[PDB]
Amino acid sequence: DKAKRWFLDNGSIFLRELVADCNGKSIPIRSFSPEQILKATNNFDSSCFVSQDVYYKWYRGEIEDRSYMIKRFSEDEITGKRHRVKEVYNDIVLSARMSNHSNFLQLLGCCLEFPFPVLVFEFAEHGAMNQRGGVIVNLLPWSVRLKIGKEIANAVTYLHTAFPKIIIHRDVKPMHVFLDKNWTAKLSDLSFSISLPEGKSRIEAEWVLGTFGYIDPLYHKTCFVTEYTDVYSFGICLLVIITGKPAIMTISDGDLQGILSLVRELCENGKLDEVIDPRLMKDITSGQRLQVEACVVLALRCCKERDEDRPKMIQVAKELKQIEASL
Amino acid sequence: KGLPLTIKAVGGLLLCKDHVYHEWRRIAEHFQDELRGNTSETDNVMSSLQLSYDELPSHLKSCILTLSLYPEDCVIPKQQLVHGWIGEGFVMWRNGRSATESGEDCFSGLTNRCLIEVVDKTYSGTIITCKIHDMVRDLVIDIAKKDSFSNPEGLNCRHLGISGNFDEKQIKVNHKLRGVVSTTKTGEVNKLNSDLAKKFTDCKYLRVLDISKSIFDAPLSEILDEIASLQHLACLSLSNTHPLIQFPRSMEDLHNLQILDASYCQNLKQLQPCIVLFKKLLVLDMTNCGSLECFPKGIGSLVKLEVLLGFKPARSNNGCKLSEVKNLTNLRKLGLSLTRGDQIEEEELDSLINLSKLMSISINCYDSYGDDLITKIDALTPPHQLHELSLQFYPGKSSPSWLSPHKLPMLRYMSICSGNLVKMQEPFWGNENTHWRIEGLMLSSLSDLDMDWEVLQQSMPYLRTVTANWCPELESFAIEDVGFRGGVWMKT
Amino acid sequence: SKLMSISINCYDSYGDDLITKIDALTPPHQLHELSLQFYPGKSSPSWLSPHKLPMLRYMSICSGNLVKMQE
Amino acid sequence: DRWSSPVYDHTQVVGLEGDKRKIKEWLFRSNDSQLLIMAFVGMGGLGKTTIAQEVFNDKEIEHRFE
Amino acid sequence: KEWLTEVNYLGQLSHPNLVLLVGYCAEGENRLLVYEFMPKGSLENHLFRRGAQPLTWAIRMKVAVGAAKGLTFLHEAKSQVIYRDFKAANILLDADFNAKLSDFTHVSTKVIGTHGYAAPEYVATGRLTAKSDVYSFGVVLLELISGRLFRIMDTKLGGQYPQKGAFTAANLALQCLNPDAKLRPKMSEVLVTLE
Ligand SMILES: Nc1ncnc2c1ncn2[C@H]1C[C@H](O)[C@@H](COP(=O)(O)OP(=O)(O)OP(=O)(O)O)O1
Repeated sequence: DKAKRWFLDNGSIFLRELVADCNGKSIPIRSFSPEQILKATNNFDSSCFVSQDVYYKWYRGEIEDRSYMIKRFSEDEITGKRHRVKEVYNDIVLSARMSNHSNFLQLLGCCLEFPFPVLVFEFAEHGAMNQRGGVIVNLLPWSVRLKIGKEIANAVTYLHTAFPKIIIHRDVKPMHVFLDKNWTAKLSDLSFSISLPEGKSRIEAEWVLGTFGYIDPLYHKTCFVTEYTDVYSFGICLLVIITGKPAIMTISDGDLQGILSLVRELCENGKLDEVIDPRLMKDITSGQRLQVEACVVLALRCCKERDEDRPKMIQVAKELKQIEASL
Repeated sequence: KGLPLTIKAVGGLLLCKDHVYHEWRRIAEHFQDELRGNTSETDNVMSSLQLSYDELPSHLKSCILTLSLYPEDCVIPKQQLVHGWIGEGFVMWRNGRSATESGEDCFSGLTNRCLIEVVDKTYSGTIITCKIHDMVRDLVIDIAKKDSFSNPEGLNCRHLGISGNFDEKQIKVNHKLRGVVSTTKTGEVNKLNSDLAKKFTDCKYLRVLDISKSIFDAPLSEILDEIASLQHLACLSLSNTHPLIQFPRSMEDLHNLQILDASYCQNLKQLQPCIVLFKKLLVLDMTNCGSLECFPKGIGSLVKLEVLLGFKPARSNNGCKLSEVKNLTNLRKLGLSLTRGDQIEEEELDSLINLSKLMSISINCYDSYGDDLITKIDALTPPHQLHELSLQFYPGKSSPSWLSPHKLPMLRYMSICSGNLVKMQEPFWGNENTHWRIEGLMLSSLSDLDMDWEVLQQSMPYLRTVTANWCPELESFAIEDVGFRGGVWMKT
Repeated sequence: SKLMSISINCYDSYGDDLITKIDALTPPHQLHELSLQFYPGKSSPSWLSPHKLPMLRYMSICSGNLVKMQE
Repeated sequence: DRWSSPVYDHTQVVGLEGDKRKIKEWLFRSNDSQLLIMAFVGMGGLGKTTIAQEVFNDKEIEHRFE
Repeated sequence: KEWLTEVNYLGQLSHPNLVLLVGYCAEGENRLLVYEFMPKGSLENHLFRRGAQPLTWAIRMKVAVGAAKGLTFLHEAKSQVIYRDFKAANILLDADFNAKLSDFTHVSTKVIGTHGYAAPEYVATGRLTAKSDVYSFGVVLLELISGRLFRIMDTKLGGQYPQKGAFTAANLALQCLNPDAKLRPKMSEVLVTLE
């Protein structure tokens, strides 16, 4: 049918820019028939849905004796603009290249006869992480939360440091972290990130994008990317991990609660005794308190108003490791 | 570019001019054509490099001559050069040095003359990519301007190399054409149309056909349908092509076919049963080809092959098992990739002890499923001679319980990539009197692996370099950071 | 791009419109010799400057109605 | 015919003093071995004979080697 | 569906410090409008390129008072009408130095205030108030004084100390430009506290 046209065009774009990025030396992608992922997700319209965004939608699914996770790019949103097709293809290429690290969500294959490709990934029994935590019918123990903060710190450092071209995922967010059987965090969704050119840790983009309340207003004013623009979003991430309040919150008045402004005023006035989570107050918190507030002082340190006062991301992950190694 | 000889030659050339702008500008845009006239034979840069050309053996003259077929400063992979040299017959062999090691020592013979320089080198000292200085390059072009090796303009050519994006430029192809190579400058893809690939099959005498970075218009099953007209074809590296799903079924009369490469092509469903009967194969190379039904049956029927990468041992009433690997007494590189538990069989678990001439093993447990695979790996024993092993995704938590100096004494190089590995067992140390005699070690991305440093230094007395770059949990090694970045620990 | 020399022969010139329309003919920045030789204008042609042609080495002016050079 | 000689110009020699220094400290340790042998390996027309001439036309080598 | 609504909001727009409705027709398409001509354009045509005009004394600050007066048409007689695109490219100029204004869910790509015209609470939240509006009008005032007791906001006419608009405008700035939202000014005071 027309499925051959889908195939012979989408994969040519795909192969051309993965040779441009990776020189071919890459990961064992497995191809598919349509019907496997059609009946695996029950023809895209069921309760197997995980979580959405602008371009894409995350489904659960099950192919023969293994459950998988499936990512589809929605047709109407990507066909309304005709120039932002390339964020899809470098999403697939960067998800192929980041799959050899443990704290990511490995690409297991691709079917490419569809809107534009459709991706498949290994299974995570906890879903995506919410504006507070598990999207299961549920409460998360605090040591698990400190561990997953350490893990996606490691993953963001892997983006910044592992290559001669610095990938900067500006959408570091609690909505992209998945959790497996062993509660090991796994980032995904590298569609929004850009590659810096070689040798330069600072270039200007030419538009600014991504999820109010994670912006780095330095980048919202200036419109040039540095690695600190990632550090600020990471800071608000582990703020949401600790407090369990959404980054956009309301109390009856216009829907405006700058959450980090709330945490810094409860720092300077409420004195750190109110950030320990009324669904978690029954924890033992014997020596866990001083490292909760050590993480809070660290998170407020990595969200300061100038990037010179912010730590680099390598350091942030190191001192998180020191925090959990205190006990 | 850096040579004092060419700089002083251009200085002596411009010393006898009147210093006005126009001859300086045209020498800036016509450069090679004057230093090969040598100001009519007075300074002779070309003689000083041609005397280094003129002491090679004749097969090394032929092997160095094929590097006039590449663009300006492209970074040439070793493997494509070695397979071309094996294919169209610049390498002869009788005394066991049959296919790969003769390409290895021809390549080392060229790099030891300081003609070809290396680009990057792995932990194990082996070379993957190489380049040449451009004065050597246009020397080899000017020697190819002789006998019709590489003309590249006009009619009489013996073989041809395609650059990027010849969908529209219509390369002339006569009927001589002993080789057709694809030369890309590390990242481009040769945009090709259908009629050039149809005219490739019109060449009666074509020994080398490697298509490395190309996107075609039609599927390659009907494009290369008339390769029965090809008779004396020796190599095919159909790596990294988009429309390749099934290679054509007219592949029964290709009785020569010394190697067969298709690497990193993710959509290769069926391999035909005609890659059993021709019994004159040397290299079969499917690395990282994901969607693949994991082999035909008679792999152990052909015996004269040396490299078998990406084996994917089949299930019960499927493909081929590991039983016939005992029949393959000539191979020296072997690549396994495992998916679930029933890939291997119980009494085949001793299938890797009788490979006498084996040198290296790569195990790719990437898309692993269950703990049955972890329990069934631990009986696969390599031979007591083994030079390099690279297990790289390995879902187990302990060591595989043969990783000991007792089971393999002569291991020199070793790498461990990503894995769920937590700690090493007690046979891994074995330090009563036996030691590893290991020399190069690599620990790429391990977030669960914990061991010491002085325990390694008292268990591995012959280390030189240990390259670890993602291990956030040791913090005891001598390198600058075992966590986020990496070091090498180049000891004295 | 590869031009070296220009010779201008305004011998049988007629009107001042030619003098006004010459002054926009700009030679390339590489120019080795120029020889304007009858040139009915009175001033310089207003490109004769090191800014418009830096690499001029040789130059001749034959007969002409030229009075003075411009600034 | 091709030949060479220890006679050079020592004015057009563009900087080699780090390599000259390293090779002089290599030659200062000659008594540590029984017979110190050294190799200058490179492609054609690179600076090998010039760095050799730059080494043993120095004064301190003639102080060392007679 | 898109037509009587246009009649509704364009039927209320008649104010002298706006761009007047030169182009209103059938207009079945999107914006292709030419509200015919502007003689001087915006303040980037004079502040940011240095060939058109030098800066003035306390002259253009009363043009900013006129832009504030258009905002006193904007924020007061409204039910909910919020201009939401305050920057120096939107305030315009006539030959008589006349201020003019024009160009009235979840979107990832940020376009509203892509430079220092954005409110910090708006960057943090994304809800756009009329108090984010007075913050953005404050940074408009900051720009028209500055050009992005150290009263060296000018480099051409450095005698504004007796002109007292430096004092009053710095008061309105440093009271307006605080990062909270519950001591926010209002546009009428910004009018009346300099004349
Ligand atoms: N550092 C230098 N400064 C100036 N000229 C240099 C320098 N190095 C080399 N040259 C010039 C000297 C000669 O004109 C030319 C050849 O150098 P030379 O040392 O004779 O080659 P080589 O010894 O590296 O190789 P070969 O002996 O095979 O020619 O280069």
